[PDB]
Amino acid sequence: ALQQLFENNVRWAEAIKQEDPDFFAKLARQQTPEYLWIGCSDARVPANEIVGMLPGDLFVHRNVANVVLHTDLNCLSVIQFAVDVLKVKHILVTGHYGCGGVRASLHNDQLGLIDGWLRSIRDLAYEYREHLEQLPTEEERVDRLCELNVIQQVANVSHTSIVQNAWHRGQSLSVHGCIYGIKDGLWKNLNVTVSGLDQLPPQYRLSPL
Ligand SMILES: [Zn+2]
Repeated sequence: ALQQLFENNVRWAEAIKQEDPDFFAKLARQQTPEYLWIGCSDARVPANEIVGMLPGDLFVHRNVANVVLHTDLNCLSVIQFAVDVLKVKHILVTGHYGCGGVRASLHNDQLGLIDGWLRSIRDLAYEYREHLEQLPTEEERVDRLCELNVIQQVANVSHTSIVQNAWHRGQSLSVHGCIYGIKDGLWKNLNVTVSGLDQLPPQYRLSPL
């Protein structure tokens, strides 16, 4: 049954209205998150819990292996709503270790539709085949590719005209790359933060409108 979920919900909401009966009412007036989370759909990586954010704090996109594609209006519309409408100050690209999307990209079984989705990670494992082939176990190749994927997705978000036009018009906006350990609960900074146009290769830079 979905009983427990409905029951959990009633208990969660009633509890919050005790420490603050205005909590939901105030928040309903306006959404003002300062962060957009782009992360994996993996059930072990819930965004809000991992960084102790409350409702209202964190705009969230989650997809298989936290992939950001320049022709995907799904993820791009979340980015654009976050950047243009909500004016978030930070995009947290969070991948994670032991990612199944990443792992499947490293191997050769067909999983169907997702095979196409994960293509860009497959391209990544090929671009870095020399590197990954000098690591021992699969677990290490997978985990390393997880990191490589995060760094790539950071670059991808930063290269969007959405983000660049934010910069051109003087909005403060940083794109961070982090990685969560499903083994230890730890959200780690990969230190690849991009916060302005000067950090983009000339070939990806777009002129202002
Ligand atoms: Zn994953």
